[PDB]
Amino acid sequence: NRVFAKYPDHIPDYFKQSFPKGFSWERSLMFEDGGVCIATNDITLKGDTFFNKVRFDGVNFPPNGPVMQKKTLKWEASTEKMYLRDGVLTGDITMALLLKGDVHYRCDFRTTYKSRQEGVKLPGYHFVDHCISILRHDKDYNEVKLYEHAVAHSGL
Amino acid sequence: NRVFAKYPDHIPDYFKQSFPKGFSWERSLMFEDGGVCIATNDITLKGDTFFNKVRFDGVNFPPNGPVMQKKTLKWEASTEKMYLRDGVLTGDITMALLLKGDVHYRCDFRTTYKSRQEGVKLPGYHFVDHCISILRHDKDYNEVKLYEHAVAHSGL
Amino acid sequence: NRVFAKYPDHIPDYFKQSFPKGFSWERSLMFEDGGVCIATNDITLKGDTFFNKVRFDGVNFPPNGPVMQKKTLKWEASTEKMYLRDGVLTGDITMALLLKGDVHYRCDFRTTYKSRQEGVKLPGYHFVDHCISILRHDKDYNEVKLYEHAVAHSGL
Amino acid sequence: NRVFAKYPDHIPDYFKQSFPKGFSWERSLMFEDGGVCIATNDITLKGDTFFNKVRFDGVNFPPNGPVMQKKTLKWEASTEKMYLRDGVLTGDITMALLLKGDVHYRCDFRTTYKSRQEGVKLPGYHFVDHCISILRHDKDYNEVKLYEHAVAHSGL
Amino acid sequence: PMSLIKPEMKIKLLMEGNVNGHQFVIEGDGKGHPFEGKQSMDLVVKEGAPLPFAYDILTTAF
Amino acid sequence: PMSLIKPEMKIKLLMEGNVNGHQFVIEGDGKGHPFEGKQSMDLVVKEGAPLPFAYDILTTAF
Amino acid sequence: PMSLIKPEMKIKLLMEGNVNGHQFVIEGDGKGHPFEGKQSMDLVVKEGAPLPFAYDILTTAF
Amino acid sequence: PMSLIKPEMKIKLLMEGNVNGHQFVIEGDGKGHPFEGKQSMDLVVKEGAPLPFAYDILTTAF
Ligand code: NI
Ligand code: NI
Ligand code: NI
Ligand code: NI
Ligand code: NI
Ligand code: NI
Ligand code: NI
Ligand code: NI
Repeated sequence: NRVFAKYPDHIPDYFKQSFPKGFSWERSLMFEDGGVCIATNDITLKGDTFFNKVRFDGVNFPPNGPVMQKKTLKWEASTEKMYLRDGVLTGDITMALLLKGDVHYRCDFRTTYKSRQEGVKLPGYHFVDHCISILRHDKDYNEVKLYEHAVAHSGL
Repeated sequence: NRVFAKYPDHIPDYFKQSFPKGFSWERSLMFEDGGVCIATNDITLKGDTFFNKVRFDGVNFPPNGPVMQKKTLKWEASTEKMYLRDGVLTGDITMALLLKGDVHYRCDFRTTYKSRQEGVKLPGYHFVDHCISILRHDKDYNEVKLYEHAVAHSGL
Repeated sequence: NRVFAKYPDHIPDYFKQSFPKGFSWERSLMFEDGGVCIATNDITLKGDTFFNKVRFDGVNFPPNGPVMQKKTLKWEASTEKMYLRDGVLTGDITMALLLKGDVHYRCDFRTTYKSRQEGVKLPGYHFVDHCISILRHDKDYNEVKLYEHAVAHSGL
Repeated sequence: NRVFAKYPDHIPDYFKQSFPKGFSWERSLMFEDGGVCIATNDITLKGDTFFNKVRFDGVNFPPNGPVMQKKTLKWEASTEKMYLRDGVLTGDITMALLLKGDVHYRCDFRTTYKSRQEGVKLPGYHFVDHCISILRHDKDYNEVKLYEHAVAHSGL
Repeated sequence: PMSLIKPEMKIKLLMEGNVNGHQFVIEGDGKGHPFEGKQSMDLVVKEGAPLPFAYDILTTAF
Repeated sequence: PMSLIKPEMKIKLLMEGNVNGHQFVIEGDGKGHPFEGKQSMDLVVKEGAPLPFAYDILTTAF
Repeated sequence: PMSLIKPEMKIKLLMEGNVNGHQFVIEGDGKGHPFEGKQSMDLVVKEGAPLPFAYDILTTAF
Repeated sequence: PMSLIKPEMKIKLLMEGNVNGHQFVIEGDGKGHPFEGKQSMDLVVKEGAPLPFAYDILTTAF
């Protein structure tokens, strides 16, 4: 939910403008070993609570790969490149999972964002730095405490 | 359903061997303009009828692209390259949709096949020629007559 | 040199039509582990001899990967998909190198062909089966005997 | 030449450590419309001057595409993700060219850096913000004034 | 396994999908000749009609 | 639009997914500071526990 | 064009390349049957011997 | 290594290239401030002028 990203005044905030009607996003996650995931989220607002209807599908992960063998440690911080593609706000990211053994596993992200709010002002090409982290979790990850910090900027 | 493919005697038929327990497959469809789809099918058998539980999800298609604008005419015939990836039968294909205006729109396919039948003999690297066609359909495609012809071979 | 491909009468032969002036081709080879190669060839004709001016550049191959460690055994046979991209004859191929240990290493090919002969009749979407093989070689491959068999067809 | 990048004290500077022997780099540029380029540079040092032996090859660009039709305006600023791949320092980047008509044209970069200096301390996963610009040029770009600003950081 | 699949088989199918936000359901009833490598099917959109995207992207999934 | 989003907001989430054939459902309850660009959430696997794949692949989808 | 290419043709080739920093030159002398879609060639490394990478990556470029 | 690179450095460059069949040579003369992460260069096309493609594709290679 990119609503949770610090946007400076000089960059139109597509997400905070998308209410009360809300917005949705679609994302493709292309892993370097063939794994492919599609995630979608329809975000709505009621009172002061954002509701998220998420779907996540993943296929073609090698059975002995780092994903199916649970060898990932965390996502490294990243910088999302935001721009318009055929009129749709899009974010492309060079993502990387740190694995056990001190090596990285790359994944390419492409997220498309679509607001349901009328008259939203579209931003120009910009960036959003991210850092997502699992603060703590139980043995099997049945219970997870997640956290994200994101800041939009103009690079340079 | 690759069960419907003519397999020569010298190439193990992973699919016809996968019964009565059945098999499932996962597929990623990566279109050249950013569109990404994931399709899955769990195939079972009861009597002389194959049952298919299919899920299809597609995202990131440009709104004015050939897919969302319904400008496709057909898939060209193709040749699927079958091989094992980390012990899993995989089929990679260079696919192409013919569009109005006599131009092509490429899509890369990767399908992974997983049998539930024990003792299945795995094939070596081989090929499966395909030709899928919509024989007829009503105006909005609410009703479609589909057909496919597939033949496995060793190339050369 | 696609001139050495058996073309049936119903498919225009872009290559055998490209003389006496000749033609050239450019190719990108994208390997699954990051290796990227670019090859080009300018083909001319003198008497009954085809002359080839070839350039080959490769980068980003992992030092311990199958290419730099010489762990490849052969290219599997393949089927090239031929079509026009922005008016230029293009061939896309799902290629795979068989490696020691009985596993495959994928590479995606895209070749563009440009004739210098005027009035060449362009072919429609079609295929070209290939089989390239090193018939024999000395210890370090300083001397290699190469062979290729190729046949164009309309699929099915 | 990543030597020209502001590195903070907490991130090992692979490039400024690479002298007097120097270093080289290889890069693949994969454009969204099929264009593929390979660039290499061998950087040496003599006195207070860095010498660069550069090779650049590009193929498969659509004849009517933005590159062959000279419709690009500039590269947007970027953030390179630096990490080790099989022991080799690698930089992956989500690059984008702004085109006339206010639209973007994406290109994925992968650069591998190899120092010739012994005992170089390798950095961990990090980032390098970039901004390259053509300050001025003559009509046909026979004469170009180029400039780049780069800053390494740890994200957040 | 020694396949008992017959020269003539029937096919039943149910596809649930979502493309660019458009939800739909398609049912299929077909048949085929496994050893000939040929099959055909009658497909009907049960939910989400009319589809706002190219039907072709779905066909190899049936 | 002139955003009325507050400095403090709550979050409710429901994820339905399937990875390499493994079906699961995860519920989330969190909160965040929109203008600070920070958020946190408590996630619980309601169906499909224990997950047979790296939880990390799911995190940016919450 | 009405092709005058003969059933038997000869081939001369010169490849200049560089892989992962290794420079090399390979000369080729061959022949083929255009209408049968077959060709063969004798390749010799003139510079850069011995090659430190898989020769197979080069073969389709001859 | 303990870098002896100075706050001010000079740059000499020679690029030989070929894009979509067009051969060219570009010479560069520049300078920069390594520790400020800034550099500039004067580039001149010595062969292949005028270039028939977007100069921008070449810039990060200098
Ligand atoms: Ni932990
Ligand atoms: Ni029709
Ligand atoms: Ni041998
Ligand atoms: Ni200008
Ligand atoms: Ni048996
Ligand atoms: Ni307003
Ligand atoms: Ni004629
Ligand atoms: Ni030291």
